[PDB]
Amino acid sequence: LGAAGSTMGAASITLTVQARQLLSGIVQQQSNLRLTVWGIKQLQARVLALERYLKDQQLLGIWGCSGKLICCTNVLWNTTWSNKTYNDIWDNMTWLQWDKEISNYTDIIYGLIEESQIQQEKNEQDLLALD
Amino acid sequence: LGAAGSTMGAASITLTVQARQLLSGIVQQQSNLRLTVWGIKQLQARVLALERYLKDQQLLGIWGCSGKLICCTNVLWNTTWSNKTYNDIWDNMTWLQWDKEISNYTDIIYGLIEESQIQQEKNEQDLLALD
Amino acid sequence: LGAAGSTMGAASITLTVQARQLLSGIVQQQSNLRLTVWGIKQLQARVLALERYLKDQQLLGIWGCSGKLICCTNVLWNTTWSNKTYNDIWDNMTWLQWDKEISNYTDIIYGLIEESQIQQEKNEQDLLALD
Amino acid sequence: LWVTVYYGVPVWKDAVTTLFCASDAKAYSTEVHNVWATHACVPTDPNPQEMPLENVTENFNVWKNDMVEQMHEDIINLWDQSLKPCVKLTPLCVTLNCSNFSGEIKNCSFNVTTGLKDKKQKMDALFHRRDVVQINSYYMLISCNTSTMAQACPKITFEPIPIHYCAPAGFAILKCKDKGFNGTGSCKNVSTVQCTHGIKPVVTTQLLLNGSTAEEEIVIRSENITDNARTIIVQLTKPININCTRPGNNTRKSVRIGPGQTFYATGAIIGNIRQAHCNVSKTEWNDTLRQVAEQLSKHFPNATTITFANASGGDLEITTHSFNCGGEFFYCNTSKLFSSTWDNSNETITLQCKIKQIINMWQQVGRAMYAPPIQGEIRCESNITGLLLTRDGGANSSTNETFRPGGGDMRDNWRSELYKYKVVKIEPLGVAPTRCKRRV
Amino acid sequence: LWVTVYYGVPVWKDAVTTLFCASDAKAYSTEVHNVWATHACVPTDPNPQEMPLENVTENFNVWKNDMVEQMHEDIINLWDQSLKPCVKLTPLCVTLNCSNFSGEIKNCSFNVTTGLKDKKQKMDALFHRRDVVQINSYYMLISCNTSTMAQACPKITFEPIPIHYCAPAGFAILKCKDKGFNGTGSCKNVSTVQCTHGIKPVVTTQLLLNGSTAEEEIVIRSENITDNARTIIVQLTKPININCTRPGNNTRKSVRIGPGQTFYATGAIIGNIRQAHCNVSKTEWNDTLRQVAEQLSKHFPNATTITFANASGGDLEITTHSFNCGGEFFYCNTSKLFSSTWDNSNETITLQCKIKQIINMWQQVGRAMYAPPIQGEIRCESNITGLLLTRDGGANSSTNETFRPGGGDMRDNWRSELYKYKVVKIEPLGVAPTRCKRRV
Ligand SMILES: *[C@@H]1O[C@H](CO)[C@@H](O[C@@H]2O[C@H](CO)[C@@H](O[C@@H]3O[C@H](CO[C@H]4O[C@H](CO[C@H]5O[C@H](CO)[C@@H](O)[C@H](O)[C@@H]5O)[C@@H](O)[C@H](O)[C@@H]4O)[C@@H](O)[C@H](O[C@H]4O[C@H](CO)[C@@H](O)[C@H](O)[C@@H]4O)[C@@H]3O)[C@H](O)[C@H]2NC(C)=O)[C@H](O)[C@H]1NC(C)=O
Ligand SMILES: *[C@@H]1O[C@H](CO)[C@@H](O[C@@H]2O[C@H](CO)[C@@H](O[C@@H]3O[C@H](CO[C@H]4O[C@H](CO[C@H]5O[C@H](CO)[C@@H](O)[C@H](O)[C@@H]5O)[C@@H](O)[C@H](O)[C@@H]4O)[C@@H](O)[C@H](O[C@H]4O[C@H](CO)[C@@H](O)[C@H](O)[C@@H]4O)[C@@H]3O)[C@H](O)[C@H]2NC(C)=O)[C@H](O)[C@H]1NC(C)=O
Ligand SMILES: *[C@@H]1O[C@H](CO)[C@@H](O)[C@H](O)[C@H]1NC(C)=O
Ligand SMILES: *[C@@H]1O[C@H](CO)[C@@H](O)[C@H](O)[C@H]1NC(C)=O
Ligand SMILES: *[C@@H]1O[C@H](CO)[C@@H](O)[C@H](O)[C@H]1NC(C)=O
Ligand SMILES: *[C@@H]1O[C@H](CO)[C@@H](O)[C@H](O)[C@H]1NC(C)=O
Ligand SMILES: *[C@@H]1O[C@H](CO)[C@@H](O)[C@H](O)[C@H]1NC(C)=O
Ligand SMILES: *[C@@H]1O[C@H](CO)[C@@H](O)[C@H](O)[C@H]1NC(C)=O
Ligand SMILES: *[C@@H]1O[C@H](CO)[C@@H](O)[C@H](O)[C@H]1NC(C)=O
Ligand SMILES: *[C@@H]1O[C@H](CO)[C@@H](O)[C@H](O)[C@H]1NC(C)=O
Ligand SMILES: *[C@@H]1O[C@H](CO)[C@@H](O)[C@H](O)[C@H]1NC(C)=O
Ligand SMILES: *[C@@H]1O[C@H](CO)[C@@H](O)[C@H](O)[C@H]1NC(C)=O
Ligand SMILES: *[C@@H]1O[C@H](CO)[C@@H](O)[C@H](O)[C@H]1NC(C)=O
Ligand SMILES: *[C@@H]1O[C@H](CO)[C@@H](O)[C@H](O)[C@H]1NC(C)=O
Ligand SMILES: *[C@@H]1O[C@H](CO)[C@@H](O)[C@H](O)[C@H]1NC(C)=O
Ligand SMILES: *[C@@H]1O[C@H](CO)[C@@H](O)[C@H](O)[C@H]1NC(C)=O
Ligand SMILES: *[C@@H]1O[C@H](CO)[C@@H](O)[C@H](O)[C@H]1NC(C)=O
Ligand SMILES: *[C@@H]1O[C@H](CO)[C@@H](O)[C@H](O)[C@H]1NC(C)=O
Ligand SMILES: *[C@@H]1O[C@H](CO)[C@@H](O)[C@H](O)[C@H]1NC(C)=O
Ligand SMILES: *[C@@H]1O[C@H](CO)[C@@H](O)[C@H](O)[C@H]1NC(C)=O
Ligand SMILES: *[C@@H]1O[C@H](CO)[C@@H](O)[C@H](O)[C@H]1NC(C)=O
Ligand SMILES: *[C@@H]1O[C@H](CO)[C@@H](O)[C@H](O)[C@H]1NC(C)=O
Ligand SMILES: *[C@@H]1O[C@H](CO)[C@@H](O)[C@H](O)[C@H]1NC(C)=O
Ligand SMILES: *[C@@H]1O[C@H](CO)[C@@H](O)[C@H](O)[C@H]1NC(C)=O
Ligand SMILES: *[C@@H]1O[C@H](CO)[C@@H](O)[C@H](O)[C@H]1NC(C)=O
Ligand SMILES: *[C@@H]1O[C@H](CO)[C@@H](O)[C@H](O)[C@H]1NC(C)=O
Ligand SMILES: *[C@@H]1O[C@H](CO)[C@@H](O)[C@H](O)[C@H]1NC(C)=O
Ligand SMILES: *[C@@H]1O[C@H](CO)[C@@H](O)[C@H](O)[C@H]1NC(C)=O
Ligand SMILES: *[C@@H]1O[C@H](CO)[C@@H](O)[C@H](O)[C@H]1NC(C)=O
Ligand SMILES: *[C@@H]1O[C@H](CO)[C@@H](O)[C@H](O)[C@H]1NC(C)=O
Ligand SMILES: *[C@@H]1O[C@H](CO)[C@@H](O)[C@H](O)[C@H]1NC(C)=O
Ligand SMILES: *[C@@H]1O[C@H](CO)[C@@H](O)[C@H](O)[C@H]1NC(C)=O
Ligand SMILES: *[C@@H]1O[C@H](CO)[C@@H](O)[C@H](O)[C@H]1NC(C)=O
Ligand SMILES: *[C@@H]1O[C@H](CO)[C@@H](O)[C@H](O)[C@H]1NC(C)=O
Ligand SMILES: *[C@@H]1O[C@H](CO)[C@@H](O)[C@H](O)[C@H]1NC(C)=O
Ligand SMILES: *[C@@H]1O[C@H](CO)[C@@H](O)[C@H](O)[C@H]1NC(C)=O
Ligand SMILES: *[C@@H]1O[C@H](CO)[C@@H](O)[C@H](O)[C@H]1NC(C)=O
Repeated sequence: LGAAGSTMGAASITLTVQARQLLSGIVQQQSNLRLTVWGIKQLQARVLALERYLKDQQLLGIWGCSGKLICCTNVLWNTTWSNKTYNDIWDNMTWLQWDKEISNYTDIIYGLIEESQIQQEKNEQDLLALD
Repeated sequence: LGAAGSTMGAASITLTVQARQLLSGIVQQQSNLRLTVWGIKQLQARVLALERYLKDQQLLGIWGCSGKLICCTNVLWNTTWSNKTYNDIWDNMTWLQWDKEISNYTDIIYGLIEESQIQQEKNEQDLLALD
Repeated sequence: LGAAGSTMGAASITLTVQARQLLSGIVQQQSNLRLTVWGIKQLQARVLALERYLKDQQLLGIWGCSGKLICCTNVLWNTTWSNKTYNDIWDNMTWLQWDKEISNYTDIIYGLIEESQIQQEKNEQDLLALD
Repeated sequence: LWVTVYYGVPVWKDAVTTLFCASDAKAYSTEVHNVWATHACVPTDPNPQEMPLENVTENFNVWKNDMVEQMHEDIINLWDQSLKPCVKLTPLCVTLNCSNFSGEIKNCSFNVTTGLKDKKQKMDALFHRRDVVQINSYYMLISCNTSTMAQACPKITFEPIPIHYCAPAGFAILKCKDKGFNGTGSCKNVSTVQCTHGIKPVVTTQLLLNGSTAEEEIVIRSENITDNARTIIVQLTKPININCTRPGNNTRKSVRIGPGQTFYATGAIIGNIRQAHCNVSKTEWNDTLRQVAEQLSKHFPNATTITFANASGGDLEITTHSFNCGGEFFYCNTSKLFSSTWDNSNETITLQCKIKQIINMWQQVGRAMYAPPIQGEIRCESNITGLLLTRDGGANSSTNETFRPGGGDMRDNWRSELYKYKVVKIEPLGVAPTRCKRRV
Repeated sequence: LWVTVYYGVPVWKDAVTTLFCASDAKAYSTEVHNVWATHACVPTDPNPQEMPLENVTENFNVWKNDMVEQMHEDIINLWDQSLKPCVKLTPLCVTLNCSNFSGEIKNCSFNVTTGLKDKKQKMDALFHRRDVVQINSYYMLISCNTSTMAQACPKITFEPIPIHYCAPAGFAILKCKDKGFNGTGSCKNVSTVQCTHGIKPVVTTQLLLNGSTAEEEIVIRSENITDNARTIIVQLTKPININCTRPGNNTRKSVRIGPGQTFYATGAIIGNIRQAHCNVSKTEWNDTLRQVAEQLSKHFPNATTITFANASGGDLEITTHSFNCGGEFFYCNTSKLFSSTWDNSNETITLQCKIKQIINMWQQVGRAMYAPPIQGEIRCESNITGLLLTRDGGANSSTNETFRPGGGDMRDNWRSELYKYKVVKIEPLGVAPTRCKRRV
């Protein structure tokens, strides 16, 4: 999380860092080697840390971005999702204040992402190779 | 599950739909924010929903189909696994009655799938690049 | 685990075998269909079997080897990590006695693996396509 | 203009999850099973990785941090897990024909049950005046008509142990390293950690013992200063050395109201009949109190007056200093500390302390715990770090200002260690437009 | 020279995880709820896949295998889960005006409580001499001044059931198939399994019943032979046929010390007044003992002497053979078995056995269990497979050698079934240099 205050272009240089401390909680406690409050608290926390990871990898999967941390898509960026340029976004703003500016339309984009491409592109792709 | 009653060709156009409601149970209950019956029931159910997902992705992995939802293989379709054509299967039958017709030989096919290719193709592939 | 005593070249021909009995514990017990000692013991064991799997796939992901069981990298093998040849390693030694010989430097290699390539190669790769 | 996915963006939101324990594993093969560490607490990390965060402007909130409630819930739960299996003091509410001991303490005589049921036990014991009340005169334990009394096992200790509350992956603990940090609001220096530092569950009222130490100036934190109903909590920068001693050389006697139900009481003590007390260096106390008056004048007019008075009314925990000391519960007359007057411009003081064996803390009607006696003279020492003050309220404004000690809630003690902590959940899904596009 | 990753390499390390149960599901719709199987144990695999491992040289350690401790913990836990909800025998420690029965067994008279509280119950019962002690003379149950007595439910059985302890994925159970296998050290023939075989939790002292059978020669296993403090455990290769019978046709009487608290005692028995006993074929015993003397001479000089004597001192479990038999606990006089002398070169024997209803096994001060009576004459048979011997220690070396039966710990019984097992964790991350390299 070192680049949490850097520009989006600068921050985009350490995505492995955010990737590490999101899935592995088993180095810190693979077991701790029983109805105590601590046992239930620990177990529910360990499940949640991988439960959240599997939701995001699930979204990347159904969007055809399973293998990659950075994937480009075909959906257009509608300018109503704020008018800016490449440099005004990637070299002067941080991902925090960016996520706040685009948090309004994240749902609409997700709906287009799953339908417009990976479901039209793939369905036409299945009908093309399945011929 | 909208295309559950459509033809296999028609149904094959919405595999993301079956993919979504199989892995993410954490939108419905990432936590619910303690020995009650409901706590144990919830936790065991949440684990099972990702436990089943990891079994199927595991099979696709050891079959060399990890990244894709649709993969083609090298194993021949033995005609004893029922005699039909492409159109009699994909444009007139649903996946339900199809899975019932082929449920008899799913095990044999899985054994050939893991051995015949992804273990002969990959082992010869390791001996070819490792030279 | 059939090739556990074979040479590394011979053993490298059955990685699916070690891959199978590492992730799926849900065929043996998807549920067992409640505060007994056996319920907690079972649940913690089932979580741990997929918890360990997700740690290793996590490391392969942040090293850019997500989709593959065998991946080649760019980091040099420093000869201080023992001096041997291809044949003295792959056709006369087993993975067990090999892992014992290299267990000393596994940490250093992991640090170089995540930084030297997948973080320099990918960051320069992001700056090249993001241009 | 094309949407692009970036998994693992440094973006988070405000939420709360199921935290858990983390304490260094001490074998303690001779004496184990303290309530907080239990049979197993998760071990800590050998190297506490503390990563600073630059250009991070975030508002902390201690008075609304739900971690304080979750800790307060886990404490009461951990206590209840240690009171159920031990002896249920129901074969003890008998008529106590007490005689004045050779006045607090009473020498009583009563009839109990032996290992047999029909065979009764004619025995004696010794308790404090706040343990029984009359109905010579006949006495009965105070909690016999309210809450179920149950003796705690003599093996489980009550000594506080540091707890490092953590958070799983996907969640993070933000630490504000601001020295001059008002309790809430923005913090210029925010850092992130996976676990907190050593926090002792110091079950105490008014005087906070063995707590955290502020930096530079004595920090003053209150949810609302102009509201007298809100309890003001302070955090000192210089730890004092307070000493409480029970100079009574008590003895433990073991009766058998079984089967299996063993009861340890107080027998004929040795040494001297010396009541409980504590010591406070008058010089350092007066020196520390003057710094308090110099810090209280920052929320009041420049030329004013600060008046200190003892406790008004309420229970003996609200009026006297409640705390633990080697197993016994001490309650001290803090009237000699709070009786001064301060304008704009080498001996020690002692406080009369009382000991109670039947505790009813948190005011849970229905359940009760008995403190087993402790052998030998007890001597405890601590560092007082915080205080729970309270205004008087309705009066002519800016005339005089009076401050009295309070203790309306026990959660205020957990606020003294969680003022610079905050749990946030990581949102790694990032969407940003780039000139890049996918294939066909 | 380039580093390469190989996920899934046959590499493992020594560790331990949370094992669990595995037992075949028997409906038992008429009588269910034995303590070990509980309401649910995980089912087994229909085909036990046992994969052998070639060229695998690994050292096993039974005396340091933590699986024995984890089993011993789960056993005591499973027992406690079956003793809490049943009747707490506290309305039973009354004065017992006992008369000598028409001497062990006593015909007692006492006053209890009925369904009402003020209405008391004038009733009788029958127990053994080791159940009550005096204070005619008046008696009291022995454990009424020590541990809380609590009757077990008459529905939960105590018959052992085979348990197949497993290990989750990422962990494996290694089985050493060496016939002539010393307890610890390297093993030429190592195999891997996911679960163990049928292991009965045979709660017994000295004589091991219904245990595993060694191969070829009778295996001798001891942590240290020259240390008399270490208990030596043996594993036979030929199972014997031992028969224990309680020829007393007892009857069960149901009193009501309720509400809900029902108590089943022993009434006027039928048949004959015949004490408990066991049978041992003197020919096979003498034949088996001779093979023991021929195996003991492998850890001693060639021309020596082996002396057998009865138990020295200790509790009645250390001196007599403790074991279960249809619900009742039997304790036999094993003095007639251990009284022989052996140099270098068709009837049956009987042993006087006693029955105890109030058990205090594992020496847990505070808790106790009562064995409910069993109707009809009891007859049990088993195969003795192991023995817990003990030297006398300090004496002139290599003169004579004396061996006495011991039973200092119950974990020694679990060692008899876990001597060829070992848990290891799989490390699938492999790094090896190849001439291969990635792209740019
Ligand atoms: C704020 O913080 C301060 C400081 O942290 C707290 O002060 C603590 O108070 C508690 C009581 O509330 C004390 O606990 C007691 O400690 C005694 C001393 O413990 C040590 O010594 C014991 C005896 O050993 C002595 O002899 C040997 C050999 O001659 C010497 O080397 C050694 O130094 C001693 O002089 C040891 O047995 C023990 O393990 C420690 O090493 C104990 O006497 C006492 O009980 C003992 O006996 C019990 C009966 O068997 C047993 O159950 C205990 O485990 C223990 O053995 C008790 O533990 C702390 O010692 C004291 N200091 C610290 C650093 O914790 C203060 O209480 C706190 N404020 C509040 C409100 O909590
Ligand atoms: C070492 O191993 C040996 C062998 O494994 C152990 O020997 C076992 O000892 C235990 C006692 O400790 C015995 O348990 C008892 O079994 C009795 C027999 O069980 C069967 O028969 C019952 C009656 O059926 C009879 O009649 C029918 C019809 O005529 C016949 O077909 C049948 O063969 C019988 O002749 C059945 O009810 C029962 O289900 C079995 O089929 C039982 O009589 C006894 O209790 C019965 O009644 C109870 C009261 O309702 C009930 O709760 C029980 O469930 C049961 O029904 C009790 O169970 C074992 O039988 C005996 N053998 C085996 C193979 O286990 C030895 O104990 C062990 N050593 C140690 C130290 O444990
Ligand atoms: C914080 O901002 C300053 C200037 O605004 C910049 O120099 C510095 O690199 C920033 N820190 C981070 C971590 O981005
Ligand atoms: C960067 O952001 C600030 C604040 O929005 C703005 O004032 C400034 O003009 C921006 N500069 C560039 C080069 O985009
Ligand atoms: C978010 O969008 C909604 C409608 O899409 C609009 O009403 C709302 O004002 C927007 N919020 C902001 C902060 O722009
Ligand atoms: C159901 O069948 C009818 C005709 O057989 C068809 O028109 C319709 O599309 C089918 N529905 C689905 C969901 O496939
Ligand atoms: C489709 O299925 C039905 C039922 O099996 C069959 O009668 C029909 O002939 C099929 N039609 C085609 C075109 O395959
Ligand atoms: C399934 O296959 C088995 C043998 O492979 C055969 O005996 C059985 O009849 C088949 N079932 C059906 C419904 O065809
Ligand atoms: C064991 O070693 C022998 C010779 O050393 C070899 O022939 C055999 O294949 C090896 N077994 C395995 C499983 O590698
Ligand atoms: C294989 O290993 C053995 C033991 O290290 C060694 O003696 C032998 O020379 C090696 N042979 C080859 C061909 O590498
Ligand atoms: C492992 O490496 C360390 C330093 O890197 C060295 O001190 C140690 O001796 C090495 N161990 C072996 C077995 O070579
Ligand atoms: C209580 O004690 C007093 C003083 O010994 C005695 O006179 C009186 O009889 C006692 N009463 C009872 C009920 O024991
Ligand atoms: C206890 O009981 C006896 C007789 O039952 C009586 O003499 C004695 O005074 C009682 N003790 C008390 C303290 O009441
Ligand atoms: C119990 O008795 C005391 C003194 O007799 C009294 O103060 C208290 O109120 C009583 N408890 C209740 C619940 O009334
Ligand atoms: C934050 O830290 C810097 C140096 O580490 C210091 O100069 C600054 O005063 C700190 N901020 C506050 C509010 O104390
Ligand atoms: C502390 O002071 C800051 C600024 O002076 C203010 O924003 C904040 O609300 C204050 N906190 C409290 C609890 O009064
Ligand atoms: C504190 O409470 C008083 C009422 O007694 C109110 O007037 C004042 O606004 C409150 N302060 C804050 C910061 O809300
Ligand atoms: C207290 O009362 C008991 C009653 O028998 C008596 O023996 C004892 O001497 C009295 N005093 C003390 C200090 O125990
Ligand atoms: C408390 O006791 C310690 C140890 O004797 C001493 O150093 C300290 O000055 C004492 N403080 C007071 C206030 O008595
Ligand atoms: C002690 O208190 C008095 C009264 O306010 C004050 O004048 C004096 O300076 C104080 N001395 C110290 C050492 O604090
Ligand atoms: C507080 O002090 C006053 C006199 O200074 C006294 O009357 C009152 O009882 C004291 N209160 C307590 C709780 O000691
Ligand atoms: C506390 O002390 C003050 C003065 O030292 C005294 O007036 C008051 O009565 C005391 N309180 C108690 C409960 O002893
Ligand atoms: C308490 O009394 C015992 C017995 O006389 C003595 O050994 C011990 O030193 C005494 N302890 C204190 C603190 O007076
Ligand atoms: C109290 O403070 C002193 C000096 O600041 C320190 O040495 C001691 O460890 C502190 N005690 C506790 C319990 O923190
Ligand atoms: C005990 O039994 C004997 C023999 O019947 C009788 O004489 C005696 O009175 C009895 N005692 C009691 C207390 O019941
Ligand atoms: C039971 O009580 C009655 C009267 O209460 C008495 O006569 C009888 O002897 C008692 N029984 C025993 C065994 O003591
Ligand atoms: C209970 O009584 C028996 C016999 O009276 C005695 O042997 C035993 O030691 C007593 N229990 C305890 C804990 O002293
Ligand atoms: C291992 O097995 C082989 C054949 O399966 C046998 O020849 C050999 O003696 C066995 N090893 C031992 C130590 O018994
Ligand atoms: C068993 O014998 C082997 C070799 O004779 C030895 O290595 C091992 O330590 C022995 N085990 C014990 C428990 O003595
Ligand atoms: C067994 O204990 C004796 C001491 O009685 C010691 O001399 C011997 O070395 C021990 N044996 C082993 C194998 O450690
Ligand atoms: C035992 O004592 C009871 C007491 O009433 C009597 O009825 C019975 O006959 C005696 N004998 C037997 C064998 O129960
Ligand atoms: C035990 O009983 C069985 C069944 O009658 C019999 O076969 C066996 O010989 C007996 N053994 C002994 C030692 O009595
Ligand atoms: C019985 O024991 C005697 C005494 O050692 C021995 O001479 C004889 O051979 C034994 N017989 C059998 C059948 O074991
Ligand atoms: C052991 O035997 C001797 C005589 O052979 C006897 O005196 C002693 O009581 C016996 N011990 C036991 C526990 O039976
Ligand atoms: C056991 O038997 C021996 C001889 O058969 C005898 O000397 C001893 O007293 C008996 N022990 C008991 C407890 O009956
Ligand atoms: C026990 O007694 C009953 C009643 O007479 C009889 O039916 C049964 O057969 C007897 N059983 C034995 C083993 O003597
Ligand atoms: C005892 O051994 C015999 C023959 O070896 C066998 O038939 C029987 O099943 C065994 N009994 C048990 C309980 O294992």
